[PDB]
Amino acid sequence: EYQNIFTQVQVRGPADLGMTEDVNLANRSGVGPFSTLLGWFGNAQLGPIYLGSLGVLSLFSGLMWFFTIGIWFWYQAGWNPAVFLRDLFFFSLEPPAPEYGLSFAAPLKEGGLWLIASFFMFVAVWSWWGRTYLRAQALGMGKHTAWAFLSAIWLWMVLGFIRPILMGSWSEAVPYGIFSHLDWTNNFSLVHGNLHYNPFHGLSIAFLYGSALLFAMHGATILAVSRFGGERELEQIADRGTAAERAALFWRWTMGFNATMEGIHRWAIWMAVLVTLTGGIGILLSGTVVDNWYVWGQNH
Amino acid sequence: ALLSFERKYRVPGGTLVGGNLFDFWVGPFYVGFFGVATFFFAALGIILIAWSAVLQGTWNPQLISVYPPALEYGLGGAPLAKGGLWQIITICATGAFVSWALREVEICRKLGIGYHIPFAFAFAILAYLTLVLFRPVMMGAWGYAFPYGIWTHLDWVSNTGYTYGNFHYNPAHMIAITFFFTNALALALHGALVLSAANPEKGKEMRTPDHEDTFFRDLVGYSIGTLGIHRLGLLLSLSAVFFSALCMIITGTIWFDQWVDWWQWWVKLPWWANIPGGIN
Amino acid sequence: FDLASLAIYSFWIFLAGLIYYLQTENMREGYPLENEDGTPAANQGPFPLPKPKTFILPHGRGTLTVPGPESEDRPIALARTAVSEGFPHAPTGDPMKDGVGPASWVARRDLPELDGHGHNKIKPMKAAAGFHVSAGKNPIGLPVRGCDLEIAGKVVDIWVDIPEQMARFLEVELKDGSTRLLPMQMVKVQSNRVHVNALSSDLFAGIPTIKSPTEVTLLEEDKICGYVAGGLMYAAPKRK
Ligand code: BCL
Ligand code: BCL
Ligand code: BCL
Ligand SMILES: CC[C@H]1c2cc3[nH]c4c(c3C)C(=O)[C@H](C(=O)OC)c4c3nc(cc4[nH]c(cc(n2)[C@@H]1C)c(C(C)=O)c4C)[C@@H](C)[C@@H]3CCC(=O)OC/C=C(\C)CCC[C@H](C)CCC[C@H](C)CCCC(C)C
Ligand SMILES: COC1=C(OC)C(=O)C(C/C=C(\C)CC/C=C(\C)CC/C=C(\C)CC/C=C(\C)CC/C=C(\C)CC/C=C(\C)CCC=C(C)C)=C(C)C1=O
Ligand SMILES: COC(C)(C)C(=O)C/C=C(\C)CC/C=C(\C)CC/C=C(\C)CCCC/C(C)=C/CC[C@H](C)CC/C=C(\C)CCC=C(C)C
Ligand SMILES: CCCCCCCC/C=C\CCCCCCCC(=O)OC[C@H](O)CO
Ligand SMILES: CCCCCCCCCCCC[N+](C)(C)[O-]
Ligand SMILES: CCCCCCCCCCCC[N+](C)(C)[O-]
Ligand SMILES: CCCCCCCCCCCC[N+](C)(C)[O-]
Ligand SMILES: CCCCCCCCCCCC[N+](C)(C)[O-]
Ligand SMILES: CCCCCCCCCCCC[N+](C)(C)[O-]
Ligand SMILES: CCCCCCCCCCCC[N+](C)(C)[O-]
Ligand SMILES: CCCCCCCCCCCC[N+](C)(C)[O-]
Ligand SMILES: CCCCCCCCCCCC[N+](C)(C)[O-]
Ligand SMILES: [Cl-]
Ligand SMILES: [Fe+3]
Repeated sequence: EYQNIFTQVQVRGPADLGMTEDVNLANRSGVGPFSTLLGWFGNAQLGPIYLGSLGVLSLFSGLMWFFTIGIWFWYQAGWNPAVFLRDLFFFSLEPPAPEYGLSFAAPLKEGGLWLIASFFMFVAVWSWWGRTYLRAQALGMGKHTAWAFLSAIWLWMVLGFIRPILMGSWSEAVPYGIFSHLDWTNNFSLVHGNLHYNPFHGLSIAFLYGSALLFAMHGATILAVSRFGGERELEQIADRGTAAERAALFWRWTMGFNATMEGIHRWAIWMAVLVTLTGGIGILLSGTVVDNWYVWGQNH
Repeated sequence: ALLSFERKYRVPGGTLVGGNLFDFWVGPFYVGFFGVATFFFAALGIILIAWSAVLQGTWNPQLISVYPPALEYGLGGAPLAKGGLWQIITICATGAFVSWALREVEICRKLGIGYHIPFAFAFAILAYLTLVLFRPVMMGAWGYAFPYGIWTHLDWVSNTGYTYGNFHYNPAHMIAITFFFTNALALALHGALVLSAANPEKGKEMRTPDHEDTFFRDLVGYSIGTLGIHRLGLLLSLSAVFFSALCMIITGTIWFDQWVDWWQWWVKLPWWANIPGGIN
Repeated sequence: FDLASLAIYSFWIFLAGLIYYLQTENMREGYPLENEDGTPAANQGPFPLPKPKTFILPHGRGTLTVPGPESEDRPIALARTAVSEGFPHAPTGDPMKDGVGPASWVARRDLPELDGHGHNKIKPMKAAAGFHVSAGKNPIGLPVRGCDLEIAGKVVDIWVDIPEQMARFLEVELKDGSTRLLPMQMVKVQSNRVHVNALSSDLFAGIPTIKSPTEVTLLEEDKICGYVAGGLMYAAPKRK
């Protein structure tokens, strides 16, 4: 039987320049090439892309953050390319030491460069958030994407900005490095008495696992009713078809209740944002209110 | 009770076993043979959990913990109070999970839809058996499996992880995490996109899928498509669980040192392994 | 007591309300629950029916308000098996033709789905300027074979989802000259043939026809897709 995981026959037509609405067409690129590779799994068309002031600012600010970390890695490598590749994952740009507190007066080689990199990352992320809002606004769509994005920004802001400030030291922030930021994750737990016993950490996991649970359910469900065009969900919301009915009835007969075509995407957006929403809270409280989650757990 | 559109679908047929003996519903739930099987394994499993609670001396659900047999018992049987209950409960759980999957298949047949859902559920089952069966057997003792307790099974994760230093450095463990993160990223984006189209700005008419394509092309220059994202989410979630079972079946079986040592084959290559400077 | 214990209690309260909201939101279709005789069920659950919400459909196609008075808007050829509730309802006639069970179809609008510009979302490739087969086997010309290993026709065209650039149906020319649409998700394109495991060669003619050779309405799609998916259960007797 055909499973509909990979397209059997690809079809290609004139490129789709996309809806206009109130989008400033001056800032849209030309269409890119078609990818027969991607055509087997999804759409083959690449581009066009929208590049405005926020996009340019975010892209440029982002590359500076990347380049700031870069020159530091080359400096740790002694400017030797061989050493650069050998120890690439071990290089790390650390925040200032605790002795500098929240001051920006740390010299470049003792966390001053980390502060610069963090600035470029701050401008890149937030300008990109403003991008996801204005792109939705230009097309007249809701701002669900932007609000869903904030939940990720919330954990990111806590990890390296809000929580360090409340602790009173940039040294509480995370370092820029592949392995180093893993070690920072490991020590953060040990210092704070086992994050397994941070309830907002357990909730965060329930929603991470729950995200993989729900999307496997939903992805499998839509492919199972794609033989009825189930993936055309907007028109199934406006005019319920046998796809939506069979999908709902499968889960009703299975676990006792079911969703609608629209309602399942509210389960989805909430299951996913709650991951970084609960997570940001758990980290914010660690060290500011609770020094030992295991001990704190025994009194409750 | 039925949904307004449900009756026309409640036809006979589609079973795999028992013909029309168990081909009926209890409220919303469809029974079928494997529904009876599920109820049987479940009820027996819970009884043995309650029984273990009596032997343990507590009925607080946050303290109940059914432990597997001690390492000295190897892969043989153990008395009920010394790990036999964990063994029987594990059999029951496995029977219930499988029966649940075969029940889903009967429901797929009666609705004339694909079998993607139970197929995806089997990945979860695989990961469970990886921790409670495949890995213990390959290591030669049931004691290596994890205990059935709300909190004692988290300690097992912590004990098992730290036996190999920082488990983060397990390369398969990285890949699995990446799929879990990327999955929640894709799930949030998908749900937000459909809702943003079906619920536009005030004073706007419902959007079309073309708006969804156009939004994501304007944003990152590529749209995967209405069909491709559901394929994608199915593959991100299953791949996440696949490499999760992979990163554990190899731990303690073909890899015994700390996982950070696994990354020395890159550091220590005889050409650049000696060049002075750098971290190493 | 402390700021941590209060935060975790506040969240659980927040989460209970969120589940409540999410659940009522997922009751805008199919509710209120009915008895098997169509009358409203006495037990509707602990969650109340949500308050109506309105979509303004594009292209001047009206407004949908959900929840609202439900209706199948079509006859159902089923009869009860038991006096007690919870048992199957057996087809009274031909389930594939009566469109019941796995052959069910919903009385959707007898209008084609439109793209963002007001044009038909699905068109035969012979009416889609510029579209072609860019990868994989081109099924046009190939013979179509049923689960009985007999030939029912040959592919004559592909109906494509233009905005998505996706093949959705095969147009198959039967032995009598007429054509029928086959869901792309139910066919198997091979090197020398197209094989349809869901139907037997002599059941292709029964596939509902379309009233326009260059467009297919939502209703027609549901009737076509349901019939074909229904063959899996109801065409099994003569399946080799
Ligand atoms: C997966 C890798 C590890 C592991 C590591 C962790 C870590 C680390 C954490 C958890 C957490 C949890 N784990 Mg564990 N867990 C494992 C295997 C399991 C198995 C199993 C049968 O294999 C089960 C049932 C559970 C169950 C649970 C929940 C108590 C909790 C939230 C999970 C969740 O929402 O998931 C997504 C599922 C859903 C959203 C659907 C709802 C599922 C509900 C929540 C499951 C309830 C099970 C019930 C308590 C036990 C069975 C009842 C029987 C009738 C007797 N774990 C293995 C050993 N698990 C978190 C926690 O808070 O623990 C206290 C946590 O921090
Ligand atoms: C020894 C290690 C510790 C531990 C220490 C921690 C710490 C410390 C943290 C977590 C956190 C998390 N842990 Mg824990 N964790 C442990 C054990 C576990 C176990 C387990 C089976 O035992 C599991 C399943 C988890 C699971 C999880 C997640 C639920 C959670 C991360 C949320 C998330 O999505 O972050 C990923 C998402 C983000 C970080 C959001 C970032 C968004 C930003 C804005 C995007 C940046 C874009 C960038 C600039 C672009 C780059 C390039 C692009 C191409 C342009 N942990 C043990 C006990 N864990 C986090 C948490 O919230 O805990 C409550 C956290 O901080
Ligand atoms: C101190 C702890 C160590 C560590 C040691 C381990 C160990 C040890 C393990 C993991 C495993 C995992 N870790 Mg790690 N890990 C750590 C840090 C992390 C961090 C982090 C941010 O720091 C992250 C993101 C992760 C992420 C993860 C995942 C890749 C994986 C767990 C998911 C899984 O397998 O699900 C798979 C899903 C299941 C097993 C659930 C199956 C459910 C069954 C089939 C059905 C249940 C039905 C239920 C009972 C019915 C009840 C009905 C009720 C009505 C609800 N780890 C640290 C460094 N990690 C685990 C793994 O890979 O397991 C394979 C594992 O064993
Ligand atoms: C494989 C990708 C992800 C996934 C997918 C997935 N799960 C699924 C499905 C799919 C596609 C289903 O169709 C099926 C379902 O119906 O979901 C609603 C299911 C399901 N996933 C579930 C849970 C679950 N999935 C998880 C994970 C995942 N599921 C993956 C991340 C997790 C975790 C820990 O991450 C959990 C907890 C169930 C809600 C449901 C299966 C229900 C089922 O099998 O019911 C029959 C069994 C019973 C009714 C009870 C049996 C009880 C036992 C006899 C005794 C107890 C055994 C257990 C060992 C106790 C230990 C408890 C402690 C560890 C706390
Ligand atoms: C697009 O189309 C879709 C739908 O329709 C349109 C959906 O509806 C769904 C379903 C999804 C949801 C409703 C979202 C909420 C679900 C979550 C968060 C998953 C987590 C689920 C739970 C926590 C609930 C788990 C439930 C159970 C384990 C069931 C309890 C089991 C019981 C009572 C026993 C089972 C009964 C029998 C075997 C029969 C009885 C036997 C006898 C012998 C009497 C999806 C995915 C979808 O794509
Ligand atoms: C040839 O190579 C060249 C040289 C070209 C390169 O460029 C190679 C470079 C690389 C390969 C770089 C590789 C990059 C990494 C390994 C980085 C890895 C990153 C992480 C693991 C993520 C860590 C991020 C977490 C933190 C700590 C985020 C902090 C964000 C804050 C919210 C911002 C804080 C703001 C501050 C301090 C002040 C700014 C101003 C304000 C008003 C707020
Ligand atoms: C090749 C250039 C592309 C660059 C990629 C940037 C990085 C994105 C990474 C992960 C998120 C996964 C994105 C896929 C989520 C799409 C959300 C969705 O629902 O899309 C459906 C469809 O696009 C509506 O028509
Ligand atoms: C911390 C942020 C988490 C909240 C995200 C919740 C998203 C649902 C609300 C979407 C509202 C969209 N709207 C109406 C403004 O267009
Ligand atoms: C949006 C879907 C909501 C799903 C709710 C799942 C609840 C999981 C409970 C996990 C228990 C967490 N805790 C606090 C005990 O550590
Ligand atoms: C995580 C535990 C909570 C999940 C419970 C799921 C609900 C089961 C089915 C409810 C409907 C049953 N009812 C009332 C119609 O008999
Ligand atoms: C119903 C099929 C079950 C297959 C796998 C079940 C896992 C059993 C694990 C414990 C075995 C204990 N044993 C064999 C020593 O009695
Ligand atoms: C042996 C691993 C676990 C087996 C449990 C049974 C899973 C359900 C069967 C999957 C149905 C899907 N398919 C395509 C195989 O028919
Ligand atoms: C006394 C401290 C209280 C902390 C409350 C934490 C849980 C509240 C979460 C609500 C999130 C709502 N929102 C805006 C993201 O949709
Ligand atoms: C039982 C008390 C509940 C108090 C908390 C209420 C939770 C609100 C849930 C979010 C509402 C969803 N919305 C409209 C923001 O998308
Ligand atoms: C994490 C899952 C959240 C709990 C599930 C809530 C379902 C409750 C509603 C069940 C009743 C449905 N019914 C019978 C009225 O159709
Ligand atoms: Cl822009
Ligand atoms: Fe969807």
